[PDB]
Amino acid sequence: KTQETVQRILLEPYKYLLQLPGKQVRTKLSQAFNHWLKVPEDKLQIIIEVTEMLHNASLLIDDIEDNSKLRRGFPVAHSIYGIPSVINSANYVYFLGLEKVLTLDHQDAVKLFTRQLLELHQGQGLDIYWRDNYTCPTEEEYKAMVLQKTGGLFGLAVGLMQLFSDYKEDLKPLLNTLGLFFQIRDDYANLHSKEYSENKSFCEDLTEGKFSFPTIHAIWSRPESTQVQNILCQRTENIDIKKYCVHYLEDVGSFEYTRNTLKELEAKAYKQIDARGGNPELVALVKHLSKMFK
Amino acid sequence: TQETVQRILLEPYKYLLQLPGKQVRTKLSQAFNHWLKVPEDKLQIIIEVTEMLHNASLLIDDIEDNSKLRRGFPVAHSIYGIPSVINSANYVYFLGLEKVLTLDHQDAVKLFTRQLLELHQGQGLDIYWRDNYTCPTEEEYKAMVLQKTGGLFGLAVGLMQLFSDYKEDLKPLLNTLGLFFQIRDDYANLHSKSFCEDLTEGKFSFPTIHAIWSRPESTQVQNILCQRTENIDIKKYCVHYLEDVGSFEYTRNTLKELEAKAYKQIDARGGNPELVALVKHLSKMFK
Amino acid sequence: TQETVQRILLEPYKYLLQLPGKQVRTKLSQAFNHWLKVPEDKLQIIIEVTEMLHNASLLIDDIEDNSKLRRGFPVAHSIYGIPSVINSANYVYFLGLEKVLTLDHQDAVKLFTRQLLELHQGQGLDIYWRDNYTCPTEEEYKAMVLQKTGGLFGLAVGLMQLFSDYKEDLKPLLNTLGLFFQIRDDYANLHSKEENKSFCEDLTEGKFSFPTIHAIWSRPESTQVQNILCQRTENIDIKKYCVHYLEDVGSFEYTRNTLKELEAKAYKQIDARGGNPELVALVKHLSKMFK
Amino acid sequence: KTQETVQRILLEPYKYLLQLPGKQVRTKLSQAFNHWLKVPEDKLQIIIEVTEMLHNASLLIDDIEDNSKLRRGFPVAHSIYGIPSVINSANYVYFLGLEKVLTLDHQDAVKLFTRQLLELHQGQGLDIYWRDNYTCPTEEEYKAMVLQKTGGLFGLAVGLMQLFSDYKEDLKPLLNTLGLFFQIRDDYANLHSKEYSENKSFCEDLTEGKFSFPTIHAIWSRPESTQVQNILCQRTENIDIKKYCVHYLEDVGSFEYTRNTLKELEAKAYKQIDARGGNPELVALVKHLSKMFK
Amino acid sequence: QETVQRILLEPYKYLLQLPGKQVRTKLSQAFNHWLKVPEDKLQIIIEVTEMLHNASLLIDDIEDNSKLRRGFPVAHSIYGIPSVINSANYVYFLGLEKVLTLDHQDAVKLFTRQLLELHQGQGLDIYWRDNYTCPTEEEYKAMVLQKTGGLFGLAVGLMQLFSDYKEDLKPLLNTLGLFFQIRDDYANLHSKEYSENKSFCEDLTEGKFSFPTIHAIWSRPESTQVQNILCQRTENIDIKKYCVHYLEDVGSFEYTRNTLKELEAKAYKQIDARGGNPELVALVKHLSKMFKE
Amino acid sequence: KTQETVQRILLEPYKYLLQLPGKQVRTKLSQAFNHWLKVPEDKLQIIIEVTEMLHNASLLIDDIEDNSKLRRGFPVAHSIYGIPSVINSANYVYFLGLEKVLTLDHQDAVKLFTRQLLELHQGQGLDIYWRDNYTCPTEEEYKAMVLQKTGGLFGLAVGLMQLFSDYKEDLKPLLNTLGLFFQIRDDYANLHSSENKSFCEDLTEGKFSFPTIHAIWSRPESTQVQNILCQRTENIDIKKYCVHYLEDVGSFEYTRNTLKELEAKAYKQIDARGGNPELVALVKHLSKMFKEE
Ligand SMILES: CC(C)=CCC/C(C)=C/CC/C(C)=C/CC/C(C)=C/COP(=O)(O)OP(=O)(O)O
Ligand SMILES: CC(C)=CCC/C(C)=C/CC/C(C)=C/CC/C(C)=C/COP(=O)(O)OP(=O)(O)O
Ligand SMILES: CC(C)=CCC/C(C)=C/CC/C(C)=C/CC/C(C)=C/COP(=O)(O)OP(=O)(O)O
Ligand SMILES: CC(C)=CCC/C(C)=C/CC/C(C)=C/CC/C(C)=C/COP(=O)(O)OP(=O)(O)O
Ligand SMILES: CC(C)=CCC/C(C)=C/CC/C(C)=C/CC/C(C)=C/COP(=O)(O)OP(=O)(O)O
Ligand SMILES: CC(C)=CCC/C(C)=C/CC/C(C)=C/CC/C(C)=C/COP(=O)(O)OP(=O)(O)O
Ligand SMILES: [Mg+2]
Ligand SMILES: [Mg+2]
Ligand SMILES: [Mg+2]
Ligand SMILES: [Mg+2]
Ligand SMILES: [Mg+2]
Ligand SMILES: [Mg+2]
Ligand SMILES: [Mg+2]
Ligand SMILES: [Mg+2]
Ligand SMILES: [Mg+2]
Ligand SMILES: [Mg+2]
Ligand SMILES: [Mg+2]
Ligand SMILES: [Mg+2]
Repeated sequence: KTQETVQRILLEPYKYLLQLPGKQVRTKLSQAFNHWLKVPEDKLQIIIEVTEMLHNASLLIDDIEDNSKLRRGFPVAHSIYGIPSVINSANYVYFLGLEKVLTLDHQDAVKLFTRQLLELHQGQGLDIYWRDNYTCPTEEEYKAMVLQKTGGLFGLAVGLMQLFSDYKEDLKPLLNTLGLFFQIRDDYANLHSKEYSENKSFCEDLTEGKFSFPTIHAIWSRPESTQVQNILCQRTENIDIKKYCVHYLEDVGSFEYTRNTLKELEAKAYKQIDARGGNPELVALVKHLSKMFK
Repeated sequence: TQETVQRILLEPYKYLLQLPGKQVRTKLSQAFNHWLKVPEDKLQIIIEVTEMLHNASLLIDDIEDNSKLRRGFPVAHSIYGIPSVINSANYVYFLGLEKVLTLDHQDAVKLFTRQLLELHQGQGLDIYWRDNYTCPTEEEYKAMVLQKTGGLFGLAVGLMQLFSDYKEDLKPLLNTLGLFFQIRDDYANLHSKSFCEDLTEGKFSFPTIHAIWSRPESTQVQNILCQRTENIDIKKYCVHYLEDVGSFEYTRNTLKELEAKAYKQIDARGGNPELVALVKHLSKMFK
Repeated sequence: TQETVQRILLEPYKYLLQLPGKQVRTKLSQAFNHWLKVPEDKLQIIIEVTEMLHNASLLIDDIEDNSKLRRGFPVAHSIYGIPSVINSANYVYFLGLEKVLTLDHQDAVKLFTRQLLELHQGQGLDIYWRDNYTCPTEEEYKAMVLQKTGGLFGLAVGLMQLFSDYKEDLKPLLNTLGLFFQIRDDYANLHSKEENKSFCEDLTEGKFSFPTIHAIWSRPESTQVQNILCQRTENIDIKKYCVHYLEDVGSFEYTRNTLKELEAKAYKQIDARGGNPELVALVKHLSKMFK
Repeated sequence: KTQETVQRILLEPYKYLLQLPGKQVRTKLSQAFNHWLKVPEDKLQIIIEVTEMLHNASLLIDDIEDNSKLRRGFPVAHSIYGIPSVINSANYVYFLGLEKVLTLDHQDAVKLFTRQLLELHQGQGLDIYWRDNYTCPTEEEYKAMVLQKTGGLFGLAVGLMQLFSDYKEDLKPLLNTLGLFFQIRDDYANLHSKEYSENKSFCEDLTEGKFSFPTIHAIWSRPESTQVQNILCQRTENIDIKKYCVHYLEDVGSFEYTRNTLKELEAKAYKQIDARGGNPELVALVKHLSKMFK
Repeated sequence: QETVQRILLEPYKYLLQLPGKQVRTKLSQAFNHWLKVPEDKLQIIIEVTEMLHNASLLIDDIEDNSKLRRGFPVAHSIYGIPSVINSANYVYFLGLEKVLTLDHQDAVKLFTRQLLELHQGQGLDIYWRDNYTCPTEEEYKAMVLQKTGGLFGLAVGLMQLFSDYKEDLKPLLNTLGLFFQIRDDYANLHSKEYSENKSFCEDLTEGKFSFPTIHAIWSRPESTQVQNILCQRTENIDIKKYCVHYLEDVGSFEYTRNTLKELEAKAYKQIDARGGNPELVALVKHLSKMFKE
Repeated sequence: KTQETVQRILLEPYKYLLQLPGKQVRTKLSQAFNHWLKVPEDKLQIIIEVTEMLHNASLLIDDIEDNSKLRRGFPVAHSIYGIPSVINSANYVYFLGLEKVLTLDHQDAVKLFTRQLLELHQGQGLDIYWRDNYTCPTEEEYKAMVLQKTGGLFGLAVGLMQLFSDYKEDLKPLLNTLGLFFQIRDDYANLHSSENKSFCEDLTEGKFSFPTIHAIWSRPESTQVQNILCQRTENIDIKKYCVHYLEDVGSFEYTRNTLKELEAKAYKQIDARGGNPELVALVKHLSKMFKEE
């Protein structure tokens, strides 16, 4: 009882994040991949749970590292329970996720767990490095980073599923395109949506001072102006300053450029699904997510 | 190569390696090896894993405790920033797990998970009580310390036990030692980190817990802890009060009692001159 | 102009007189006079005395509560500063005692002292619970409200009874109305956003109001409310989450039913004292919020 | 059992200030003035209690209005229990003091309590007015206010004692001289004393931004400079700015002027005491208090 | 060459995107109807004026802690206070370099004189505000005539150095200076309808004594509200809305409008006494449209 | 009328800085160079005042741009009178100094004044740009910037003197060596100690000074210094750590040797112009900072 109550007190920040939207995409994603994997439901429930645990845990930590205010329209967990509480709680879930990952009875599972998490930390580390050392990455550099940030859990889930699946053709190429698709879509939405209130508040990325795909464009597209770089350094919440930044980004074509990149990423993804036999479920998701641009 | 990433991510950890402390961990490892006698090949990995996880947790704890100094050095997030150190410290955790996967023992990762979760339970209660303003009892407090310290204490000795025919119980001594360390650390943080950094943290340390429960007609300590202030005089006031209600003598008396329990447990396990000397060296503070 | 100092010290108080509220106080005094039938010379003194202390206490309360708006107006310390408002509000307390010394009744200062100490006890517990992070129970809260509100209510009605032949006990109703008023205030400060205070200013104060108290004890598996209250945050998004939780746990319905029950109980008490058409109407008007 | 527990919890901030030194000086004052008033111990004890209670409550409120950090070497009560709690507690003691005055069985006590209290608040208001409205007063204006701030509590004690005394000789002139002597000595010490935290912290008056006797001199003595006014507006805790201000005050002779004013106040007190029959106890007190500016 | 000038002139380039050059241009045209300045000199004078004028607004925004100018973020809100300080002072001396191309022995003399006048005006405005000393109406106007007269006199004065028109225009320049500032003061507080220039009642957040506020302060000396609100330098929308309600209720806005209406009339008469200026008359009529509502 | 009260109000921050030590070195510097230029005392006196005004004015502005707390042991002027007043006051003195330069009666004086001031603003801008855009410069880039920051006022003084001197030999190389000597010596003291600024105020400013610059490039495997500079922290313990790091990577030793080299080069340059015992003594006295004994 004391143990179960003491645990309960510690998992509260995680319980809060469970109320946020997102499981739908995670659930649909797993189903889409199983059209190829045909993996036992018994193991999947574990892998599904493990993925949800590690994913939400990373988002709890990410909100702290990004000084974000809103997530999926909800206050971020550390806005309520406090940063020291959420840090320990999220880290508790990491090793709770290993405990569940220790039940797949596959000797190669723990290896994939460790590898995928270290890969995830590499990406987040680089994003935090560039932002907090005021060094804008190049378009190529940014893309490389997300492939480790997104690729960490994408490969963790898909990989653990493949451990008990007879499908064995390489799925890393498609996962990378999707990882790009999600983050760049995330970047486009965080700055192009006004009061849609889909996930975060108005241009929360500018207040974080982070380098997202649109801002990265304007920085290199227009090396004759240092406006964006200076505005990001301010890490300000001033709406007028943020509104100016967005107008400039449109004027330099950063938003139009991002849309075409997102539009291009969708096309490549379609081919990758088709080259693996086709995935009516996975193909459908992309079309739904593609409603954001144009 | 792209190996500049590892350097970038491990810089905050590399910074903390410059701090004193490895001597105590090494001497502790050697002292327990007089009984465990683990093959050096495995032992080498065990020490590395222990040092990584210990330092990695200490990076995170300083963030959770809003601490300013550690063993006389600035905290890592005071230099590299909280976001970077968080990612780096979590990075080292899982690098440490990778290293445990080189011990080639089916029960190694099992001990790893259990001990690590045990540490998080201890930290959680320490954080929960402090951030929900509910001072624990001595029993509740000591019970928490037994998991916080026991997390890393049992990890090392446990991993050492994984490759040793010495199967005698060291947990009583491990629990006595973990208690000894924290209560000792609590005592030092207030009787000697910057001036009373624990008071600025607002944490319930062993000395403060005594006065809170000892003289319940005053809520002074509780309120001072809630302010989480950096005022030297306010901090100076608290320690004088703690001293006047005997909170420090009580901590010393508990420490002196803890010292005896360790000595008796050491002799009851055959004796460990290296260990006994180490404890004696640490026991000089409450003399 | 001789001691123009009075003007300097009374400026914050004059600022608060511009705020709505006197109507309820006037109508309340009128309703009770239907039973007490107080001499106009004495009643007028009591009315001023009541207004002074009531406004003075609200000035102090706004400071202790870090409030931003009162009845749609900036709080006085938002303009003249916290030190000035403290001194002036304490000045008005003791100006009121001077005025009570004109009621001639030897027991007036005694009534004044007791009623004021009771009000300070109520505010103290409200402050104690909030600033020592210990949520009270419903009974504990209600006991406190009966001391906070009972302080000025009993002083007014009490002073009137000193010069009245109606010697029947009115304290049960005074307590019922006091709870009614505070619990009604608690409901609105969180159920609306406009009018009086700003959006959920009580959550930013971190104080335990009736709706929050319910949610805290109703669902002991969650510490959200406690933690949100500890943040003393001004984030609208966090506050919107808090009310949503309060609504989803039924704390708002519980407050309405508690208020509706208090309204009914009041009616029973009014009739038991002969009936008071004026007072019955006041209650009915104030009850329109629970819909 | 209950309610009395509430009184204890609500009176704690007051109990904390009782640990502070000072009761001795208040006690010696009561004894010294009673050499003339010869008040019955039955009444005197309450007058002493009423005086001590209201004074400490006023010092609690004063510390909040003055953003003070230390009083008599101890942290200010609101630095421990918080401003909202101390306010309610001090005002609670105010009316607790009134309850005590209702035990003198003299009907003119309630009048005196009211009058002296209103007088004190007038002084406090003006001091706060000048400071928070950035309007330095004249020397005459400052002294006029001090006679109301000190006289409020001074007149309460001596006056209440005189209600039960056959003396009936006019003592207000002496109380006024003592009132000035006390404040000007406080003003001088808060700025001239070493970094020695005997009462308040280093030049806490400059951080308060208040117009104390020394600063008042420099402002009018040298009207070609706005240094002092500008430093007081900053309300800084910068040691270097504060040390510079004291350097300026010394160079314009403000500290010497304050000493000479205090030396005169002491001399006048001797003459005033002599004119009322003499008071060896009071003479000893002033001589002891005068050792600081000598 | 390594013209690092671009890096240093970036904050200045940022402010050129703001509206305003049109009004400065129309003023030049209106006054050239009398002065008839040679085109070669006039073009430079226009450039010198635009440089020094924008440079002063860069410095002023820092001194006034403003948030918006002409609907745009203030330059130091992006590039930072240290950069804009150095950049605006750089442009001052770039303007001096330019004024030396008029080849007039008195141009630098007039330049120095006019800039010192502007700093006297700016200093007094800053002095009263940061020493919490409200000026009297006459005192306020005297400062405005020095603040505005600084650039007004530099432009027209430099033009007159190359003009056969030698009639005194300073009386008209003073009227226009007052008209400009008081119009600005009124708009910053009465035009809550739009964020066309500054943000909502930024003058109250600056704590400056503007014409509307000055009236209420002296008109109602039994109240210290305005003074106290200005001392708070608060960004509270509710406190600001209260101040405007108070200002309107004591007639400070009506008083300001009547003063502006009078300044408009005086300007028309002064223009006619100088021969008439259809161009200038049109500008005043257009600028007078804000308070005629 | 006769309101020199405005002047007092506007010049109070400037008069405050005159109480600070510093005039002595400037006086000795003027004397050392007059041993070659031999300028009429009437012209010399004006040149000295112009230099004193412009130099002090820039330091008032510089302290604002550098968030400095102390100067020469005294609080910075804006810590007392406020940033807005000091900015306006300091810019006022610039234009007062221009007025004074108009009294040297040389047709090229204003030209030299303008040119030198633009150069100083070029240097300061580069210093601020690197700091507020978090991009450490190279040693060569830094040295080039210092030649414009110091060169502005060094060349203004010496340049103005040479306008009234028959000594027409080139002093810019020596002027540049001394400019570097002065800045790098200040950098050394701000971290290793000069009874000037507060403890490692340069770390709190986040500026790239010569010692820090070394550590940045000397050990490029570490981002410690850059990150510490970005924190813009006032923590004495963090500052003390940086100093330990700087010493352990040899940044202080490298700075000392660079200064010793500048000292020798200065002596060689001085001898090359005929010798200057006065100037040689100044360098020797200032060089005691980087000597063990
Ligand atoms: C295939 C199955 C069964 C599940 C999918 C596995 C999943 C959901 C992997 C997560 C995909 C992803 C994009 C992970 C990134 C996690 C993370 C912490 C991203 C941080 O991105 P930021 O842009 O820095 O922060 P925001 O999300 O607030 O924008
Ligand atoms: C015995 C062998 C072979 C090795 C030693 C094994 C280890 C690492 C022992 C260390 C035990 C210990 C003291 C663990 C504490 C971990 C932790 C979370 C400390 C944080 O404690 P706080 O209460 O926050 O106070 P400090 O910040 O001063 O640490
Ligand atoms: C004359 C008659 C018949 C009645 C007089 C009417 C009076 C004086 C009523 C007072 C009743 C009341 C509600 C008193 C409250 C006083 C007080 C300290 C209010 C502040 O408490 P909070 O809990 O902070 O609520 P608010 O912040 O909304 O004010
Ligand atoms: C004469 C007898 C028998 C008794 C007198 C006992 C008392 C209470 C005398 C009053 C003495 C006095 C100086 C009262 C002043 C009241 C007060 C709150 C002054 C505070 O003014 P500040 O300028 O803030 O100075 P401090 O904050 O340093 O105290
Ligand atoms: C007549 C010709 C040919 C040209 C005139 C062109 C110009 C620039 C005339 C000067 C116009 C003017 C009013 C200048 C004042 C500059 C200044 C320092 C304004 C600052 O006043 P604030 O009170 O700060 O109000 P804002 O900050 O909103 O501008
Ligand atoms: C040579 C003769 C005849 C006279 C002396 C002429 C002068 C005053 C030369 C001054 C050279 C010098 C040191 C110029 C630098 C001025 C400046 C803008 C310094 C600011 O740079 P910082 O690095 O911030 O210096 P601080 O550390 O003092 O703030
Ligand atoms: Mg992130
Ligand atoms: Mg994020
Ligand atoms: Mg901890
Ligand atoms: Mg800690
Ligand atoms: Mg309240
Ligand atoms: Mg309230
Ligand atoms: Mg005071
Ligand atoms: Mg005081
Ligand atoms: Mg301005
Ligand atoms: Mg302005
Ligand atoms: Mg600089
Ligand atoms: Mg500097």
